[PDB]
Amino acid sequence: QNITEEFYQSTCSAVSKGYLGALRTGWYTSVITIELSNIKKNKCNGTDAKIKLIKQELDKYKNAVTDLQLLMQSTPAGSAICSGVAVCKVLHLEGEVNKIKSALLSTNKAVVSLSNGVSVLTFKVLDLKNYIDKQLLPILNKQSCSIPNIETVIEFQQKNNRLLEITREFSVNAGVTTPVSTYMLTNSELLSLINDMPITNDQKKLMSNNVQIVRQQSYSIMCIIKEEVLAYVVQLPLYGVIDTPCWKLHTSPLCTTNTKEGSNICLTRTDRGWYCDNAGSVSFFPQAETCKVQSNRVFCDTMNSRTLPSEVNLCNVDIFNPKYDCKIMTSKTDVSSSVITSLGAIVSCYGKTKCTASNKNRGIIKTFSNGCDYVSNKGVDTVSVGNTLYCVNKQEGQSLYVKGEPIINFYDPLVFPSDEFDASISQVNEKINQSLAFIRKSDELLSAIGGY
Amino acid sequence: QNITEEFYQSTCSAVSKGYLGALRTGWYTSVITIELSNIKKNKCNGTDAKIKLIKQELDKYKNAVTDLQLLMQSTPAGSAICSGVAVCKVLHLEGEVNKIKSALLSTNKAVVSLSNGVSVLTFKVLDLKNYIDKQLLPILNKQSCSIPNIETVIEFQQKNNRLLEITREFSVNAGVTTPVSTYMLTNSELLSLINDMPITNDQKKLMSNNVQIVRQQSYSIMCIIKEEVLAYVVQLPLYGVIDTPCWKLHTSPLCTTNTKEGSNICLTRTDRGWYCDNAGSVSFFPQAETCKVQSNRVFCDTMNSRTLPSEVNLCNVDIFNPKYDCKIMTSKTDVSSSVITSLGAIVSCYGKTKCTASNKNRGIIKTFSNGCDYVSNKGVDTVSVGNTLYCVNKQEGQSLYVKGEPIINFYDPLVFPSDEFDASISQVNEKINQSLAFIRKSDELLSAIGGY
Amino acid sequence: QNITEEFYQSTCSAVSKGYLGALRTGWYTSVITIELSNIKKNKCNGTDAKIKLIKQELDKYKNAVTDLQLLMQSTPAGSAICSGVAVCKVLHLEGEVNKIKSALLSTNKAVVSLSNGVSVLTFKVLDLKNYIDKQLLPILNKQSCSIPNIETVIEFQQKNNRLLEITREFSVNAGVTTPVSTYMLTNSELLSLINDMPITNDQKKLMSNNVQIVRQQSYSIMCIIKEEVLAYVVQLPLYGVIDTPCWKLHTSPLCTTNTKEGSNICLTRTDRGWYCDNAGSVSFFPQAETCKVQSNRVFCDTMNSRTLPSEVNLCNVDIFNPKYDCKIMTSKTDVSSSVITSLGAIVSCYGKTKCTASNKNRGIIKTFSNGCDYVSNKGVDTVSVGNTLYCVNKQEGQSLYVKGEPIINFYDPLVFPSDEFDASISQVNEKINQSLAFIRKSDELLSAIGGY
Amino acid sequence: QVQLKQSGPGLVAPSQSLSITCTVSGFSLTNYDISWIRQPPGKGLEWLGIIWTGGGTYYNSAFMSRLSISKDNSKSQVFLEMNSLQTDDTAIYYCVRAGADYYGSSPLAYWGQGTLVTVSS
Amino acid sequence: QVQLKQSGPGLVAPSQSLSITCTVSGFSLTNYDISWIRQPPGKGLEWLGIIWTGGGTYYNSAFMSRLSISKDNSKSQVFLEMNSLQTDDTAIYYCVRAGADYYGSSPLAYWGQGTLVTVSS
Amino acid sequence: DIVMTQSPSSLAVSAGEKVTMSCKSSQSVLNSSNQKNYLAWYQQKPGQSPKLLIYWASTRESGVPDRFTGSGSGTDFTLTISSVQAEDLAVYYCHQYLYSYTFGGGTRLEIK
Repeated sequence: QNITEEFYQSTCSAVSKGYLGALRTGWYTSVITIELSNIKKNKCNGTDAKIKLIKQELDKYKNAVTDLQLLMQSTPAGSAICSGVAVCKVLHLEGEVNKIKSALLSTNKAVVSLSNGVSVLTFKVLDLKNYIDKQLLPILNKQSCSIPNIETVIEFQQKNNRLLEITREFSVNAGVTTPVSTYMLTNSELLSLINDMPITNDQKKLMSNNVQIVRQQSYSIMCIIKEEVLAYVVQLPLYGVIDTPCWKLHTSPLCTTNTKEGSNICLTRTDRGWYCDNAGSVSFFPQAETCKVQSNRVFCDTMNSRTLPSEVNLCNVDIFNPKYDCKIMTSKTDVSSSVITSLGAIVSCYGKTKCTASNKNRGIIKTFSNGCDYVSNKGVDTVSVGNTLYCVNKQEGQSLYVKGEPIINFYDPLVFPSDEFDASISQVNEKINQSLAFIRKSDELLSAIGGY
Repeated sequence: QNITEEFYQSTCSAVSKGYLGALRTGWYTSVITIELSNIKKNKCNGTDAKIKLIKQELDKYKNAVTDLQLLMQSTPAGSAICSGVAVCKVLHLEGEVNKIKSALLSTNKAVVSLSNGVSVLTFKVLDLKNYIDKQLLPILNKQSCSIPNIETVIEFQQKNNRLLEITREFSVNAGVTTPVSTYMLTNSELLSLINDMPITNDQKKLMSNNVQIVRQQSYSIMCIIKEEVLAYVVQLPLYGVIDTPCWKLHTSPLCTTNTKEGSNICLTRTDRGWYCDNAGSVSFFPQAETCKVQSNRVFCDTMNSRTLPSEVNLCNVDIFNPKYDCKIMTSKTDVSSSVITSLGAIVSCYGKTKCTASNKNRGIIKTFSNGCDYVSNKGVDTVSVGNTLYCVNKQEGQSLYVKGEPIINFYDPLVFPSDEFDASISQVNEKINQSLAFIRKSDELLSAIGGY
Repeated sequence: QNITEEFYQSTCSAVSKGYLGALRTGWYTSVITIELSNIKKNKCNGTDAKIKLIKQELDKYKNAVTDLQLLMQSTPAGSAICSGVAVCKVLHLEGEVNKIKSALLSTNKAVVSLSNGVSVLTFKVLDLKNYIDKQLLPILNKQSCSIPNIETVIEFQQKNNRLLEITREFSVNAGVTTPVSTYMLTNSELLSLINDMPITNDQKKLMSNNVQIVRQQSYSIMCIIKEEVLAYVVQLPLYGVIDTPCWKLHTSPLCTTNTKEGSNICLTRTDRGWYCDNAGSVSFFPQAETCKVQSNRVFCDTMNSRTLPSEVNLCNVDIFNPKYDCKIMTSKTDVSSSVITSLGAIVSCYGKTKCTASNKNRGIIKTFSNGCDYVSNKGVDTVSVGNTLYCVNKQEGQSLYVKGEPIINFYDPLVFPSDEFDASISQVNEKINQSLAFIRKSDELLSAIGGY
Repeated sequence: QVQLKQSGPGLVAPSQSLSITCTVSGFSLTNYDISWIRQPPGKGLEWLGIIWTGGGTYYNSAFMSRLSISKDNSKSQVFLEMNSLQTDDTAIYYCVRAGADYYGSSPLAYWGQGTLVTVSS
Repeated sequence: QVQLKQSGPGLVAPSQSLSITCTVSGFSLTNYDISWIRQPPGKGLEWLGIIWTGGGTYYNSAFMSRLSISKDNSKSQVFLEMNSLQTDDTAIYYCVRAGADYYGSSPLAYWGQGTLVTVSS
Repeated sequence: DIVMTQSPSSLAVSAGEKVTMSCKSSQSVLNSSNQKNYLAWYQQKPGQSPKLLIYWASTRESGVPDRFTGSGSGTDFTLTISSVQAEDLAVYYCHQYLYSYTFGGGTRLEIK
């Protein structure tokens, strides 16, 4: 709970510890089905505008059905669609739709087993067949075609609205929509579906605590419109790991303090992003889009994750440790820049650029020197560098400043590499040596000038 | 039809075949017009709830018109509009809106020639002017102001709903909205537009077969609101090439099998992506976002494509052919990774990372060795590398494994280049020759230590 | 007021001029509040279809309230959300929501000073509490469920509709929606809010002329549902500078016209993008997404801009000006490519690729030679390179062609650097100096060889 | 040259609606702001709102509930209307101009000929 | 220290709704889940649903159609209600606590004082 | 709103003398964008609409005599008439147009 964000001036990198992460490592697919009606012929002869509205709504329903048939013609529409595609093809086999149709005639939820050997839950969110056949179909069948109440028209429109919005979303998204809207699956229906998943109690509790992240990580693949059944596979995530120790690493450029242009060598650790513990190994997330954050609890997706040995942890507290070889980049541009951490902010100033830190009531309170320096989030509320303005987040927690000599000092600018992307400390130790070896053999050359 | 995915272990690259192609090479701009009514004064004095609802709906209509006028003030709102805004300013010229208004009076669809010398097809999707003037305008004019029945209010809401959603999409997107929603142009109206478009009958058939891709590639530019007309240019794509033989190329890193760190040199062909045949030359698509893939027809878009000579195809079957100089990347990071092709997966394992291939029923069935190896899509259903998991798509088709010696073997690690974003075989061999010239010069120097 | 594009063949770069930009340098948070009703129990017994519809609408309202409570549980949901987050936490303190309620009881708009010491404008867009308690609550309380007027239901739906559309857009986005839709804040309400903002007359005029860009740059953050109050912070932009001189710079590759493949060295100016004047310094915008462009005013956002000294402008008209060091990229790929500027197009042709410029009526009129050349926007409506087709815009304005010797000529290809993402004229100069130093060191080596 | 012509009645009974129209000539309304200043007899000038080039308006806070300024670009005309006019509101109304989003705009340079308004029954 | 106090009637005629309220002290409801365990006389314990920290609930599949667990953080209170109660459901009701997602703290340590529920008319 | 305070209310003078009036602002009328000051001096002859004399208190409008050239800074500005004329019998208003539009009381000049 207590976020202890530690800043290291040795590399001027901020590591925020004490996160309770919940990685996701699989999917559970529910065949969400809507019972349609195969109505195509209208026998009504009525000029009343209420009957005209009924016919217009029915035409909209028919066009939605035709659009869904076109989307099925688009079907099949890593790990993002496979499970949906697999159920899409299975439902295309003879009788597989029929067993789902005949298994839900008594309950709105059931676990049905298909020919693929997989048993899945089949929620029946909307039953349009019953409403169409029992309420407006008798009205259409009779030659009188007398709609009894306008509220019947309003209720028909309201019931059909979910199907129309589902069709619109599928058409604009070509059958695959994410995040799952509240039309594909209502939050109440999703919560009731989480309880019926075959998972632990911890997974159900975690999912019920954060339903919004579930929607952000979810999917809704259109599968099949056939036999008065519109089935789409909503494949929710599955969190195999819960409350694992997760920590973030933010890195900022570290360049030489020399005012003269061209002598600034910039180093920036490239292992920035998220780290989590999982099965004794560290799951590394390089980009921050995958790992959402909510109240000290980080949620992460393992499709882009990289497995790493646990020793990478001592990389954070010791960049020169022989257990792991951390990742850095070497560049020449020394543009002043600010990165907003969880409990403060790192600001790197070089050249003639000015950097200030201000509180909203006390005005400007701090002026930044050359190099990368870190400021806490209490008593300082805004940081302006040059002409651009950044915040400091109001997160509460202990923040530690660690006095560390800049690692760029031990790296000589003449032999320091340029424009590198994904180097490493052991990667950047011999190309310099080779450089000195380049010097050494060149040290032979003028020796060849001297000693011949 | 038969997708013959061929994997070459030489560069461990997977090239699919048998893909039909429908390149996009043109645009066709249709001036979709809505007939608005210029009503600004309300003469009603009734306090009935129905009259209040009618006034609220009319206020919503007026606010939508004002928002569209602001969007016009944003107009003109790179051929995706260069052809689209050219019709906007033409409609701004005096009399050009009037000719469309007169020509579309008789029919809801007509080809109209404008002052720019180009004739375009105009389609009256919604006649709001007639409905407003004939139904609710008489009610407003009378002092009694008695709505005949609530169904009239509901019909007014339903008719105005399309305009309100059009205005909402325009406002949130500042006029240029893509993909074209079902409010911009209904699918039936889109099909009619394709039928009335002057094109080869093959193009009409191809567009009628895949309307969803047409929507994904479409556009809807807000042109003008003036003289009781709301005209927006819907510019549909135009597929000048149909059923051309296309093929994909997936590439995976090829690194050294040495377990010792630092000696792994990684080669990954950078020409990955889609290729198509067009007028005797190959249209190459650097990224896979542009080329949507149907069951067998890979709809594409030449707006980002690059023309190439035909012999580039001979590069795929022979990377050392003098006909074409292929593109590669020479990096150092040997992180194990997998790419899921159409009929299997390429998996590259190096170092201490483990890779497994598993089936749903048989469980884990294969363990991968060092290097890049390809696994088919039948008999294997999942691939897990480290802690991450991908599938293999169950697409049906012949897959051929070709035994190929690793091309990375012929390249010496000491002289191999590093972190090269996009090289070429001639470029790599010439820089190798330069490095060998450097080592020959150092040999000349060490010999000059003697000799005298 | 008049855009004067200037193309320099020395670097073959197109610099526009005469833009009246308006940088965004601040935010203003308005606490948009909706008065909900804390109704949870239904007591009347009614089986009527109208009563069923009313109960369904109330259930939808309750589910929306619960979803907003979940979003609050997700709250707090740089410089983009801070003041929204800061007000979110302030409203969580005891009594703040009560003070907002008391202040806004009298009027739909007020200025409220909170415990944090900041005073913000609060706007009551929708009063759902009054409608719920005064109209449908009396019917729901009495056992008769007396609803003889259908319209109220529809009215209720309308009054409820926005809230649902508020919740839905929140639910998919987890309480942070951008651009601000017409449901978060209507354009009429936004315009009325701009007048109550504490700003100059110029800022009100500027953000009333271009209101769509305000929505594109705006934000909407979920803050708090509590005490029958749903408060979200609309974070409008704040344009400190107005009508400042702004200009765009488009750059195209400049490669040698050598027919033999391999000797092509391409020099592209990397400072491509927008520049504006602000407080005596140039705000540089590298990303093209941040700077929206209206007819003549370049609305921008200093959120990601870079401050620069004024003499950077002197680098545009003088490549070798000692005042500023221009940024260039040295590459080897000489792929023919074109960029459509505001008043013409830059076209770079190399190798065997063909390039044509065509008019609508005159057909193909120009054939491009090797190198980068610029074509005006009047009389040339399309440019086709290889197989791709870029449409030249038809914007009205003066264009100037300046005869300039290509800067790539004075740099020898053998010593010219490669694949340098970002460099500088002094940086490439010192790279050339080091390469020539190696050259003369080798010359000394062969001199010693000859003498010994 | 440029010119502004003012039309509409000046005298109006108390608690009624007063209308007035300023027709411009010599410049485009789509480039020039048009304010509306008021001078009571024997008193200085006071501002009564404005309508920008884009059609938006910024009324005075005192008259925001009654004042109304509209514009039509095609006819190059501006319309002013006030409601609930009382005895105090007798003055002279000027449909003054403005400039651009800059100081160098000649703030209030070309004023109308001025229309007297005597609010009485 | 922490404490749980249970209030509400225990005796109820069959086929009616039985309500009960467990009020907590010494800890925040927004951090501790609270189950509801049942013990028939002469028979070990059984589980009757739970309400998580976020307000969500996971009922037992047997009583899912009748059970109802609610909570409120402000007064730190939990509410249980059962519908269609019949003779078999006479037992002792405990508003036991829970821990965190990591199980590493007191699964069912602190139980209520226990409320008897004799279902009879 | 920013209030305008101009003095004196009336200033009697004889032809050829020197006249100076002072205008003060409640708050600073400087703009941080263009680094300018938004105040204008207007002259209104009897029975005539106001004539824009100066803006920024420094730059006169085109077509006005050179005898009117004031200056000032911050919140204090002054207008001076180098050569008073018998035909320059008018009421002079100082006006700010930064945060709103307001006018002063009106300085009256009477010849003698």
